[PDB]
Amino acid sequence: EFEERVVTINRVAKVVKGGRRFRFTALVVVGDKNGRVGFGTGKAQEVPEAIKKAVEAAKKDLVVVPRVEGTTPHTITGRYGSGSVFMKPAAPGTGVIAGGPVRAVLELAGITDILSKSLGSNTPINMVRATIDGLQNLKNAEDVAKLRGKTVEELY
Amino acid sequence: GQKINPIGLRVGIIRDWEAKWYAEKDFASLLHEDLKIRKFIDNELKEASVSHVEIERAANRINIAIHTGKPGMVIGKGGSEIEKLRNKLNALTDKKVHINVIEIKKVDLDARLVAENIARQLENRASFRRVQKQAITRAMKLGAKGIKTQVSGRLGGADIARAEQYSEGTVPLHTLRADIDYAHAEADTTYGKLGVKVWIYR
Amino acid sequence: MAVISMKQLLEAGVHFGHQTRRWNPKMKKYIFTERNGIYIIDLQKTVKKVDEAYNFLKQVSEDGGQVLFVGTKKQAQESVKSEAERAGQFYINQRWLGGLLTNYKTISKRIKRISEIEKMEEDGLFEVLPKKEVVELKKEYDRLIKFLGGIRDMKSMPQALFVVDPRKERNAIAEARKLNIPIVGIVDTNCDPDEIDYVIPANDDAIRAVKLLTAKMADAILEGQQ
RNA sequence: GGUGGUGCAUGGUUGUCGUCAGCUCGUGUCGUGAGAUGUUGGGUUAAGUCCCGCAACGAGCGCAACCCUUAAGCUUAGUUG
RNA sequence: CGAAGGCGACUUUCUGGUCUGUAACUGACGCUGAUGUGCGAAAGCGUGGGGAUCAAACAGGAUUAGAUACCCUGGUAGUCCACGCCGUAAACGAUGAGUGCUAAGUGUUAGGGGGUUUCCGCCCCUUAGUGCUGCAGCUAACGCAUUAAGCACUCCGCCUGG
RNA sequence: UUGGGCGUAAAGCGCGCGUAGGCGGUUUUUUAAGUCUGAUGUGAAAGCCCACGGCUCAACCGUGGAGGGUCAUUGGAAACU
Repeated sequence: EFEERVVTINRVAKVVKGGRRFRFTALVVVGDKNGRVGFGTGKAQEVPEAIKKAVEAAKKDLVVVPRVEGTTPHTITGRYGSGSVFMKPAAPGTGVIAGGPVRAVLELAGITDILSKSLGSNTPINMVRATIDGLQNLKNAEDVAKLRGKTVEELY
Repeated sequence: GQKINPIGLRVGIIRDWEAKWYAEKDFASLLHEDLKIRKFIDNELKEASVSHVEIERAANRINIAIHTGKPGMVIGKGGSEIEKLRNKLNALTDKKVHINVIEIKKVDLDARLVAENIARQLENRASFRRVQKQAITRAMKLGAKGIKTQVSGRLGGADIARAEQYSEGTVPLHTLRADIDYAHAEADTTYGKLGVKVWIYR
Repeated sequence: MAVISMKQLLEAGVHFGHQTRRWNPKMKKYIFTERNGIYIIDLQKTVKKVDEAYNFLKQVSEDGGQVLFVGTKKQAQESVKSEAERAGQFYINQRWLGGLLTNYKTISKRIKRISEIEKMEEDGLFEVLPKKEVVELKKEYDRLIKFLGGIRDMKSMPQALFVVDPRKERNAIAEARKLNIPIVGIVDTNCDPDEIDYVIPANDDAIRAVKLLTAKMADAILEGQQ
C-alpha cells in the first residue's frame, strides 16, 4: 500500500574524459493509492530506461504515511534541517487545497481537506525533504489517546 | 588526434589473404582489366553495405569475384544480370560469365566493409536517427571482436567523430590475434576536411 | 532447543567482558556489574531472554529460517562455524572488502561467485581446467569458501545470526540492514544493542554459550523447526 | 585541357600526440553533493597481468614462439640440385 | 592569572583572585544592559640616552650573459629604557556574555574523599577545567558538540541585498 | 509573535568590568480590577448574514430586514497575579 506518482528527474554530467553523460537521476512514488505515500529515488541512465531503472532504486524503500483519513484534524506539519512545510486543516468540501510543487502529493494521500502553507527552504533536492517532513512525522489520533493512559476520548 | 590510418590489424592468425590471382601477362593492361573494373559498382548496388573483400581470378578464366551479397541487384531472376554480364563484362574481363553472389548473414558483423552500412545511416541528415540509423541499435551485441564505434558524417559540419563510455572493471585484457580495419568516406564539409570515420561494433 | 545450562554459562565465561570506560550504557539492560573493570551479564535474561530468542527462531525455523552461526571470535572461526554447519550452513572466516552490502548490488554478487567458482573447481573436467588456471583457483579458494557461508547451500537467508563483537562485525549486520533482516546475538561488552534484537554480554570463553545456545539453536532449527 | 591559383570542396594525401603501453568498458555499486572499484599494503617471467591484506566479478582496444625465418631428423630422391 | 593588549629569570609579596574537600550561614540580594571601568600590541607615540647591537639610506661588491637589491660592517635616524599612549593585529572563537543538560567516554594540572598506603606509588568517586574523541543536535558542507557551529528558561548587539 | 536569523552565507562584540533596568527561583494564601462579559439598545459606505428591484447580461445602481452574533450597560468570584 503506497502511492503512484512521478517526482522529478536530473541530468548528471560530470567533468570526465569523454562526452558527459546525462543520466536522468529520477525519483518516483509507486503503489496503488492507499494513503501511505511511499516515494523513493534512483540514479539511472537511459532516456526511456532511467525512469524504470530509477524506480528500481525508488521502490527499494518506499516510506509509510500512517494517514488519519479525511483529514489530520489538527495542524499538521514537520521539519528536517532546512526543509519543512505546514498544513492548516480546513473543510474537506473545498476542492483541492494545495501549494505549488506539493499539489500532486496532496492528491496522493487522501485527505484533500487541509491547505498547504508552502514553507521551507529554496533547495530542490531538499524540496522533497521539506515536502516529506510534513507527513513523515505523523501519529494517529485514537492510538495516541489510547497510549496516553486514558481512553480514545477521555482526553478530548 | 595525430593518428595514422591502419589497414591490417594482427595478421598471422586471424587476418588472412585471399590472393588467388593469375593474370600474369600485361601488368599494364590485363591488370587494368581486373583493377579498374573495381571502380565501377560503387553506385549501382543501392547502398550495398557489404561484408568484406574476397577477390579471386580463376587462372585467367576470370569470373569476376566481388560478392556484395544483397540479393536481387546481382542475381536478377535465374541468370538475368549474371547472363547479361556474360556479354557485357567481356569488356571488363575475358569472359565474365555468370558473375556470382552470396547471402549476407548479419553484414554489420563484418569488421571491414560495415562502414557503408553506417555511412548510409547518417549521410541523409534528415530523420537520420530512426529511418536510417535504426541499425546502429540493431547491430550492437552479436559479439564482434573489435569493440569500437564512432560516427562523424555531416553532423552540424563536424570534423571529428563521437564516442561513449562509463567506468569500472577488471580483466587480463591482452589479446594479440584479433581482426579490424579502417573506414573513411566522401562527405562534403565545404571548408575544412573530414571524410567520415565510421565503424560500429556487433 | 531453548535454554543454556547455568554453570558453564556463569562460571566458565559468559558474564566476563572488558575494562570499564569501554563502557556500554546502551547494553545496561543486560549488564549486571564489573569486577575491577571486567563486566558481568545480568545473569537471568541470559537464559530467560535466551528462551525468548529461541521462540523468536521457533516460528522462524518452522518456516525454513536457519540462522547462520557466524565466525567472528577465534572459537567462532571454528566451533560457531561448526554449529553453523550443524544447522546445515557454511561459515564466514574471511573479511569484507569494505561495504559489500551497504553498497549492495555489485559484490553482493559474491554469493553467486562462491556458488560458481567453487562448484566449477569441484565439478568434472577439473583436469580440463588447466594448471595455469588451477594456480589462481587454489590461491583464491582459501579466501573464497571462507568469504560467505550463510547463503552458501542453505541458499535462503538467515532471519538471525549469533554475533559476539558487532562493534566491528556490524559490517555484516548493519550493511545487511539495507536488506531489512533482524538479528539476535550473544554480544560482547561495549558492542551494539540496537541492530541485534536480543543481546547478552556473553564472553566467548564459555563454550556452553555456543553449544547449549548456539548449537542448541542449530537444534532449535530442528525442534523450533519441528 | 589546364601546370592559372585554391587542398581550403570533399574524397584525400596523409607527416603527426605516440609503443601511449597504455586507452579502456558492462553486470554495476557507495558519496544527500561537489566525490568512490580496477591491474591491490608483504614478494615473482617477452606486450595496464596477480596471491596473505584492499570493493570488486565479467569482455575489448594497439600487440601471442603467432605462419615463415635460422633449424634435428626427415619427407622426398635423383632432377635440373 | 588579568578589564584587555595580554600575563616569564628566579628568594619573596598580594597570594590578591582561580581552585576543589569542608564549606560554619540571612533570605533573590545576579547576567546582559542608561551609568560608569580602564587600558589595548606594535608601525607610530610628547625628554637624556640612541646610530652600543640591529638598521633602512649611502658605500661596496658582484652571480651567469644582471644592482645600490637577497648582502651588510662605518653608518641616517629608528631600535631602547628612568616623564605621555593611541582605542588599530590572523587581539579570529570569522562564532557576544547568565540557568542547565546533549550516550557519554576520555587520561590529566589543581584541590579533596579515600581503599591499598605504597615505597608517596596501584584502584574507585571528583569537579574549574585539560585535552581527546564521541550521543543527540547543527548548517550546504565545511565542520561544530557534556567545554559549540545543539538542546529548553537571560540579556546584548547585528543585519534580512549588497 | 502569529509568518527571519546572525561561524562561513542577511547578520554575533579587543574587550571584558558596571547603576536604572529586561530578565533574576520560588513555596502558601485574600481581591474581581483585566486573563472567548451575562444578555440586550447595539454597528461607515466601493466594507459585519439574507431578502430585494432594475440592470440588452451587464455596465452598474440603490432598497429593507441582520441590526447583528460585535461597543455601552449590568456581574462577583480558581490553580497567577
